Amino acid sequence: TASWFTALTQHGKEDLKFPRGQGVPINTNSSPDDQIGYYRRATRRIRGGDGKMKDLSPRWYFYYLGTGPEAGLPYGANKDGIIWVATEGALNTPKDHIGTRNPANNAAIVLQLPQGTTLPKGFYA
Ligand SMILES: O=c1ccn([C@@H]2O[C@H](COP(=O)(O)O)[C@@H](O)[C@H]2O)c(=O)[nH]1
Repeated sequence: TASWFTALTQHGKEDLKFPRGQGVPINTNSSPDDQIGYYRRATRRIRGGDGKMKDLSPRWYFYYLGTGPEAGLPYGANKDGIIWVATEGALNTPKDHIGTRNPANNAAIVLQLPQGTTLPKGFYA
């Protein structure tokens, strides 16, 4: 199981965060009640060439509230690597009817944000 969407990549040194009311990827199969979730940070490192580990740019993946690797965390719960996003008017209920993605059945939806959304500096898709 995986995120329904492709990642955001962090080039700066701050964690992801969105203005209140923006941040949820567009998904034409979801309703206005579903527009709420969290982004989870994913780290990666490689043997850097000098024999030492090299940290790569963190990526951040979105999961609907109540799904994914932190399916049990309630909205706004404070956990390192977890940041919360919601469209105004989204219901605060688990989205188990959307679930997570099986890569052996569906590729990721290309991540895109609703118009007028400001990504923090150093974050790109
Ligand atoms: O936190 C993560 C890491 C990978 N993925 C995606 O899951 C898929 C499989 O990743 P994996 O081979 O590293 O398990 C691939 O499409 C990744 O981009 C997530 O959805 N969330």
